[PDB]
Amino acid sequence: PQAVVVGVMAGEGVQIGVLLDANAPVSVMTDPLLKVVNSRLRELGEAPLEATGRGRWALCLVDGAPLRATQSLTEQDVYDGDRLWIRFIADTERRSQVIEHISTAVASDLSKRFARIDPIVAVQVGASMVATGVVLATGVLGWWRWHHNTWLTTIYTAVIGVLVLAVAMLLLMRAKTDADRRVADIMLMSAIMPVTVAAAAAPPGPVGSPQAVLGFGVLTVAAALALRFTGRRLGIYTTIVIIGALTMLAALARMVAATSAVTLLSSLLLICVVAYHAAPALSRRLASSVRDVLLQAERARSFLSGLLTGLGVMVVVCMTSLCDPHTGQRWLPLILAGFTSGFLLLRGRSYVDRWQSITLAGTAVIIAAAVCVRYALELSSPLAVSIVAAILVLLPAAGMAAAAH
Amino acid sequence: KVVNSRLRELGEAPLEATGRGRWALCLVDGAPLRATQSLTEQDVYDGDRL
Amino acid sequence: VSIAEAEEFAQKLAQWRL
Repeated sequence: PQAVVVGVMAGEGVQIGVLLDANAPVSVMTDPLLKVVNSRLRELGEAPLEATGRGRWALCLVDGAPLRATQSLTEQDVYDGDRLWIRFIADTERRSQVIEHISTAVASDLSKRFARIDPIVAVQVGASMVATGVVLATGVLGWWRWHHNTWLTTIYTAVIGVLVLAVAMLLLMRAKTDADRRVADIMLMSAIMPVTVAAAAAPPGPVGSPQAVLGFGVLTVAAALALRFTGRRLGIYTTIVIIGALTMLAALARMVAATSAVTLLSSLLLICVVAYHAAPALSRRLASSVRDVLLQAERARSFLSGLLTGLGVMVVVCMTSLCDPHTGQRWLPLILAGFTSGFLLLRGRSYVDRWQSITLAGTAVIIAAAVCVRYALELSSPLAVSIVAAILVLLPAAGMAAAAH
Repeated sequence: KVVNSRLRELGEAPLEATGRGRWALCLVDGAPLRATQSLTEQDVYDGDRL
Repeated sequence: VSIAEAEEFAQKLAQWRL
């Protein structure tokens, strides 16, 4: 325990293994330590470390934070096998600047800390507004189809779908920089909605199961096609494909023959339960030497995040549709929802990613809250709401308290 | 001997260890100095730390 | 400056001569 071995990082990237005194204060070692790395660099034939103007030599963690000069290496949380970085930090001292006249003073100062609008951002705003505009247009046209079977909805939406996709193609080919790509992607993605309702609205007669088969089908196809030729925005497109696919299976079954919705909902729930365990494998198979490894790593990470999101959306819709405050053993789905939530609530810890872990943890909480709301709207009476309100506030309070306390 | 003698005057315990081995001078990285060569042969000058 | 800082600087300076 009298000494510790650690890796020290030096100029341009050489790592050197050294056995340091575990109890002397850190300020005592930086100078001779610098000599040793320079000696090895000089014998190795590399360029030694050098000072520049005014500054000092400091020893920091790989995060960059310097260690307190007066404390012992054992007094700090540094263990054998860790690594450190030796660095030069320049002097920041300079004269102070004053401006008397408050009008000029406020103008000069305020222009430094905040960013003004520019022509690059101006385009992304317009691009976002056009996307919002068409998703509203499809909404009113779709609402009209719900009361009328005439071709108008498909006729007018079809032309919009063609126009938005046409414009998107030119932007994609003309692109030059990351900013240009962002604008192009936002525009193309906006084409999926008008095209989707354009097909689903074509089959005559009242709306329902028969039209549903077309809608979720063309939707899944378009999302997959965009992902293939674009190869960007992986996570969101992946989510659309999953939710679209599972809905198409349910739509086709209900359209062909189904004894009850409960049967379909129960089937979907079981499919999702097994899908959670397959998700990491699916994500993993879906994916100068350094480029291949990092590309593989980030591509893989993205697919899992999207895959988890798709499953989370389906279970809450299915689960909340299965439970009921009046039908039979009212308590059976309530406790079943609890057991189903427990698995998700506990398993979230197995993944290192922050957003992946948070989405899993969040998926369980929303189901419990949603179930209570359903049981509060229907079977409405002072006892029902009084119980639900107390439950909803105590529920998360206990969860955070158990973790923080 | 003089270091242990001085340590006792400071009230600190003398240098002591157990097991097969030996006592020697080392650099900040733990590398021991050469036992058969002069400090003038090695790169040692006034104010160095060991 | 502290006593430690003074001796640290003094040791660095002690290495050189005309």
